[PDB]
Amino acid sequence: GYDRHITIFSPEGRLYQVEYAFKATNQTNINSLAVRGKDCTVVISQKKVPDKLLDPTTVSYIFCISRTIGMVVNGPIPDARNAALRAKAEAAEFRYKYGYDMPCDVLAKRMANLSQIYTQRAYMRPLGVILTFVSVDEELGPSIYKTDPAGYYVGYKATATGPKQQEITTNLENHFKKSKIDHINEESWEKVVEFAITHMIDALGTEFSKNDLEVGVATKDKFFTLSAENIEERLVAIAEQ
Amino acid sequence: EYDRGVSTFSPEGRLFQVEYSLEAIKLGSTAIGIATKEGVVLGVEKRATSPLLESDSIEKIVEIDRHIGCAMSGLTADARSMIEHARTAAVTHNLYYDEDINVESLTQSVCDLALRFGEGASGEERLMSRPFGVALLIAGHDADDGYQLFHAEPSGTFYRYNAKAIGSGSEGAQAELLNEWHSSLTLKEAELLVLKILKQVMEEKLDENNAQLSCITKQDGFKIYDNEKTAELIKELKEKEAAE
Amino acid sequence: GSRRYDSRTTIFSPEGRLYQVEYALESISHAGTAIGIMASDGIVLAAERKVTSTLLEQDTSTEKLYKLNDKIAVAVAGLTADAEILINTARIHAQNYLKTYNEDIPVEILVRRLSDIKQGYTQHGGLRPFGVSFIYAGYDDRYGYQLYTSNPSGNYTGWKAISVGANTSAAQTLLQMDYKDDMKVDDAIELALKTLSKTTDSSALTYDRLEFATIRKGANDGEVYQKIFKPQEIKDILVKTGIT
Amino acid sequence: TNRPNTLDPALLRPGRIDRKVEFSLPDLEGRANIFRIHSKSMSVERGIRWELISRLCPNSTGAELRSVCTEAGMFAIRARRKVATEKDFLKAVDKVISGYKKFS
Amino acid sequence: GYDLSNSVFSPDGRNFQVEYAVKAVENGTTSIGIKCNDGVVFAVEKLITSKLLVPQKNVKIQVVDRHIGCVYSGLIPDGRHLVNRGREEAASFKKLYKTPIPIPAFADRLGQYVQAHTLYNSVRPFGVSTIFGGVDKNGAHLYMLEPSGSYWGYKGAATGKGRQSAKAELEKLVDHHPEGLSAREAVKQAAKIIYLAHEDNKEKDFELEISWCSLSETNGLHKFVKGDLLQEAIDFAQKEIN
Amino acid sequence: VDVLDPALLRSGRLDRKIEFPLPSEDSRAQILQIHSRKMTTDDDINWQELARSTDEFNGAQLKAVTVEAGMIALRNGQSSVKHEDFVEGISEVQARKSKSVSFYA
Amino acid sequence: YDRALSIFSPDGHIFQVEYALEAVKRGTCAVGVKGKNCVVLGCERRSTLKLQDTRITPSKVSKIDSHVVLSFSGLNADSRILIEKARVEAQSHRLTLEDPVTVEYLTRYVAGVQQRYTQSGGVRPFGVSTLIAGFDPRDDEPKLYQTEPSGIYSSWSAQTIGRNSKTVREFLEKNYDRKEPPATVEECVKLTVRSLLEVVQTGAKNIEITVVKPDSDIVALSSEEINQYVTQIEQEK
Amino acid sequence: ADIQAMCTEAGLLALRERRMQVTAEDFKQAKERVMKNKVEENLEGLYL
Amino acid sequence: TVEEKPDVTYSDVGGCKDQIEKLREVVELPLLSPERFATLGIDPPKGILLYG
Amino acid sequence: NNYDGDTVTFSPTGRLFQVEYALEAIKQGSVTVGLRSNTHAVLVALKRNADELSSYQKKIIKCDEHMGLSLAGLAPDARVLSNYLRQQCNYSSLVFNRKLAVERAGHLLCDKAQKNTQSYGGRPYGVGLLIIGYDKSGAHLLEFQPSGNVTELYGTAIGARSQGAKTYLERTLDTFIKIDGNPDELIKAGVEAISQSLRDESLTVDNLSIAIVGKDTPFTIYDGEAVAKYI
Repeated sequence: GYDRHITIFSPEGRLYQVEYAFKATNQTNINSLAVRGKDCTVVISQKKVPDKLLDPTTVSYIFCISRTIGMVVNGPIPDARNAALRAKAEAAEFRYKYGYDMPCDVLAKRMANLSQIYTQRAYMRPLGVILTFVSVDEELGPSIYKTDPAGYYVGYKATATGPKQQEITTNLENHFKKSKIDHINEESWEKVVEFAITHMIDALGTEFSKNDLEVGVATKDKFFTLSAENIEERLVAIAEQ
Repeated sequence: EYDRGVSTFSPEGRLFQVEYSLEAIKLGSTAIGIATKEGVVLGVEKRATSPLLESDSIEKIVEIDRHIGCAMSGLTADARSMIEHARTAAVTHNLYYDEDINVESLTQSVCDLALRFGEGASGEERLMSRPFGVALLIAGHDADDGYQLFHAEPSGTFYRYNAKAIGSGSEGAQAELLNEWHSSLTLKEAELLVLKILKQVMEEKLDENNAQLSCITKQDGFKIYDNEKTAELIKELKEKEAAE
Repeated sequence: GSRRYDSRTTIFSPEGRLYQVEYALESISHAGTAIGIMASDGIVLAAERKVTSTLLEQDTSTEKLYKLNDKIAVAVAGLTADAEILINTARIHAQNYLKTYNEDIPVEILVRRLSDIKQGYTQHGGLRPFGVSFIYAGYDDRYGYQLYTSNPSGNYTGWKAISVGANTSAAQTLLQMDYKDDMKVDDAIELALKTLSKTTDSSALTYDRLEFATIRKGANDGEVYQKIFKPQEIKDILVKTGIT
Repeated sequence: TNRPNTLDPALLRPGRIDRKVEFSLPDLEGRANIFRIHSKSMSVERGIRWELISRLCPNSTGAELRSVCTEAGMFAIRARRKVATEKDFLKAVDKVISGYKKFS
Repeated sequence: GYDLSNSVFSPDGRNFQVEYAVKAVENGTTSIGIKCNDGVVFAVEKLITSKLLVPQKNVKIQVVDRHIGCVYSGLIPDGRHLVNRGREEAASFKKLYKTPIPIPAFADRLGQYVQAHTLYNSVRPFGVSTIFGGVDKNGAHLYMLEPSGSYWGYKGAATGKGRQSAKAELEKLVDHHPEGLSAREAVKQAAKIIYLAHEDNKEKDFELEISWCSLSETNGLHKFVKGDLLQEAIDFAQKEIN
Repeated sequence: VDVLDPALLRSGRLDRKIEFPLPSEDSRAQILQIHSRKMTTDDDINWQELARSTDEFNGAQLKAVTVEAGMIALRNGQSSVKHEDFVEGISEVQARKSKSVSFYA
Repeated sequence: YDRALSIFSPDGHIFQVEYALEAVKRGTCAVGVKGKNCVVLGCERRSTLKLQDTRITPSKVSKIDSHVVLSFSGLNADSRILIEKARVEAQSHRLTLEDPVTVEYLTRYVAGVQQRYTQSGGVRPFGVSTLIAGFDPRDDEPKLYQTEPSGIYSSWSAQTIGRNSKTVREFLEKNYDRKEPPATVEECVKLTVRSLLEVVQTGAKNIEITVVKPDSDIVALSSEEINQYVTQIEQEK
Repeated sequence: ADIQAMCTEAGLLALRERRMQVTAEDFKQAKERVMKNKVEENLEGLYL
Repeated sequence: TVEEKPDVTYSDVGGCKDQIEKLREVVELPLLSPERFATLGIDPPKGILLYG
Repeated sequence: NNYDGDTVTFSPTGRLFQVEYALEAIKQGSVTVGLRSNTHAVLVALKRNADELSSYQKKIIKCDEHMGLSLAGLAPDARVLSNYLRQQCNYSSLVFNRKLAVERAGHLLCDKAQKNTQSYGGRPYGVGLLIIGYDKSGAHLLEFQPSGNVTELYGTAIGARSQGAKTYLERTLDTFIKIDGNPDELIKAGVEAISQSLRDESLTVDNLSIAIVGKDTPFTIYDGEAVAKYI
């Protein structure tokens, strides 16, 4: 009856309403690749704009939730904004009541808990976005925590998201198999961008441009994004590798 | 289909639950109300269901105030809510302005109450899920328009009438009224008129243990005729129907 | 929206009968047997658990027997989960009575209060009622020992001997033949065990699956001692009465 | 046709059927009229209210009103009168309503 | 099923009620937004349904703050509710932070509001698209907000029945000027592509409305284009389509 | 087709997928005229006039007006169907035949 | 919560009110007959069942006021809620107006409890009908009223509700006259015993009789008293 | 119909016992047999 | 089963109903005056489906 | 039936059907025709009685001494809307020391309807108002649909047989706009306008109800023998 139309349990014990949320985040066809450097965390994501009449600069999916913590969104942009707004509010609040800015771990856990509550309520629809939170914390180092629409999250050595993310997994797996460590041993953050772009080309078979890329880098104690001019320096630097 | 909602339409174009309520007035026993400019008389069929019934403490005649009378027909559980509010309304006007309320003004106040169904509609405090199932014949006297008789719907709409009957015998009563009403009917000629029309729609014998009369006069106020006087008039009908 | 997924859970049937209450009585028949017998010196409460296992610790469990106050304990037959709410409501209510009158709550008052909650849930809110039946053993000065059964609708009925839960009919019929008013707590202990051996919910009745409790005025100076027997003290009485 | 949901679409096409009309369950005053024809044929009370019996009935077909008149006749014969009153028809309507409503 | 409400969902990613609501906007009036160098120039096709109507006395252009034009299509009451809400948001920003609301900030707030009604079945989704922009301290910007709760930057946008014609010529307008064009010249170009988007509405007759917020002309205030300037735009568009 | 499963609907099932909208304002007038062409046709009647007053009407709805205009004509005992009759015929297919007052007048 | 559990029907009814009245039909039979000097409410008890202590088992007649008694038919869960609200109201009248409540006042009050939940949504009406009877202060006029879950109330010379109310009522047409009630208290009491002995039968075990006499004199006639009355009627008949 | 059965079941019982007489007590046993599977406990499900 | 002009009028039918005036329009009107139909260029009706 | 019983839904065509149903209250309702010049506005409503004993129902409500509204649909709904306009008129007097502009009061009325169309358990208001008044920008004539949308015209109609009235007003359109300072002519033309809304309902002086508001005339409802100056 309503075991697939609201968030109540079925005879299977599996919530069909929740499953549908994960079947809408891959329909925007945005891939992400996120790697932990030795001093940084770099995340690159697709930014396919097929129109002359959309301004590509304002088409974005990397939202700065703290000054140190970036968030990259795979899935629909209404739900992205709502989850960004809520996350920013909480991160500010944490500074206010605990006297230091919210960790990546706990910010992930907080959105995770709200996602469960949104699938507890039968009239509230969960936010159907996969959120990757990249940072460099001083108590956790370079970190990636990835929350999902259900309310599950875990840490990561590296992670990918999108429909074609299995291909990305193959590259990352080889990289950390050979190195025998959970991060990239590269001490320049710029070259971790260069590496990330290389494996994106390998995985998807797609040759990238500066207007198909959007790059976020968390270094120690600051988060910035590269502009398309800076991303072009990296694309020229692939030829110099 | 079109009544599962708490306020819903209706491919006809007018609210559906309200429509049923209007066709539930017919279920109630006949209430007749004849207005002249010499006073307004209200007669009602009380209904006797058993001789074990005590029917002389049962009536469908209710005083709103001294200068306003009411006769109720339909489902009378609903009218209990409405009559209390009406009494309060009348009193409020004399509290606030030390003045007698108009018959029109009082009717309009009870109409405002009648629309309170729905549980998500408008800005007002909703306290019903369905409309009332009772129609009123508010009679009265104000000094600004003389004697007045209004018929108030469970819809929250009202018409001024010179004679209106509602209830079971609504159609057969009103058939007579269209021809037999005129303005040269005096209070007492109205009074015998009520009993003649009530006899046709009376499903028992016409007598005073299943009929109750009441007037509303400026001079004597709202007086409910005792069963002695009601009985007397009924016997005087049977004489004048043998004068034909 | 909200009205879409509601089916009007608590309403009458054409017979007049409340769907959820009818359903609730089925789920109490799933739950184990609980018997109460009122002696002329106490009340014996004896219940057979609806769960038993060799890995289940049943030696600290008191999953059916719970003390509401010092002179009133209950046995539970129904959903343990649902019962837990009423059990802590009862504790609050009994303590509230003690706070305000400095007198111990009579058995009648406490049972009536719980009953009102169960009625209330089907009356409004769309809430499911508590699907439990309790047997209250209680002492009070005025009526002495009082025995009561409550049903999930929210109504209480006095008894001298009664059974709820599984095998209510079978237990009742045996009680009718054996019960006498000259019975003591000693005799009532033996009767309860024998009745549970003929209404057993598997193929064996054991001490470890028996919860047992009395309220006896055999404590000195006319005082009442509630004793909830441990399963090895039950075992002692199991060899005494010759079940084993 | 009783139900026009039992008639073939070839038949329904134009020329075969150029008007479509639903017969309506007759109104209360309209039943006073259907009753009037049967009651004038029957030796009855003069000054009878037809409109009183039709008030008492809910929506009933004219065939029912024909049966009720026969039925009232029967109860009139039982008391040993051959001239009926409004009273025999009060009875007659009660019989039919309770009788038929339940089933067919 | 999965189409009864808006918090049913489907494995297809569709939400149904919201997609249905866009159909009202797609049968709404033609409305355009041109991103110019100095500002933005809005123009809206206003259908003339009868000769009984009073010309230029019914508007679909309501100003928000003193510097944000907002023009919308779809259900007019619903859009007037959305604009009513955003006049409060502008006032709130002005109260708290003592500045007229920036155009990117204004977009953020509206997107949240429209998000809320697709997350609950006890309220109904919106079915309007608004096109709003203006001149603030970070430059001129242009945004169109979908009833889904999605917005982007736009170098040109359109909505309504005649969106096909408008968009095709907005591509050519950005190919005329890839380095962008004046707000003043864009008056005459806004006229031209409303006239071409009235060839989707050529069973009907129309009144041309043009409004602007540009630094160069109106000094960062949103005003209406009227008088001789308006008539010049009409004459321009007339000769081009002839 | 929105009800129906989309597997059946694909290419080679069905190739072209062709929508039939309602008639528009101008289209209504053409469908009215041909219906009227069948009967006596006169300069009194203007099909465009009748097309603008009808709203959201397909040939099935438009046809009911035309026939119905010629029954008023029949009763009146006319030999030529006049414009007014068509105008009166519109309002019987509509939701009104009501001149009733209760609470929706 | 406000989602309708009472909603208007196309029959001009609410379904649950019709259902409510069938719930009272299945209930036990209460008879009310008033003399010229008493009210008598006798009711059917379900005390046939063995292993029952009737001291601690609820009665089917509960006094609300010193001179106002209330009997009930239908659900026993529902009835206690009406009995508690009625009592609280009675003491309020003493507080602010002085004097105990009139019988008529209580009749209207119970009716108004039923009324509220009939009209409002999120609530069902009760399935309980009452016979409210008694005296007013400084009055020797017996009062016999019936309230029903519709929200309507009616006074009666005699009345009966509960199972086989038609049968008892038919008996009362010949054994009670509107003109002449039972002259004495004792003939009123024996008439109510006589009416119960039709359907209820089965000794004085299930027969209860409560008599209220003018101005707060409530006596309950035990089974022993009833047994004597039964035997006399049986022998005479 | 069921009166007809009860009277016959009461002869059967008394024939079983080998006693010529038919008791009042006998008849109760026959009531028990006929009524047996008509039991209703949802009668005190509504009432209690 | 077949009959031959049986004597029944509208007096003997209880009430006048809308469905009777729709019968008058199919049956009487073209029989009495097929002239008016002809001049009009409306086809005369001869088909009726009766259901209820 | 899933979008025709609920007010909180769409509707595969982007509609709500409850609003279309509410527009059928206008069809079956009574008729009123409004026409204005620039100096006077006029509402001419056709009153309808139930029966001979019954009175005729006033279809024009005086909202202010410069404002009036007239119904053409659901009567209980008009009593909600009429009060709301008065409340806001007094708010304008209180706060801004100003008459409530007709243009402003249409937009307020619009959004008041909107938020009950949004909410579940709500309703669209099936009354159609024609709202005249005289403000500081002259005469105004607004048409209020069940949608809530307000539109400004020099002549409009709502109710049964509105089409005949609008044809009459489109012909005489440039006559009546250029007659100014003479309320009488505008009123006479409104009687003739609503004579095209008839279908053998006739016109009498107890069916004709006129109300005007001018530059120098307050809101006043003429009835009885004060409409016999035009019949």
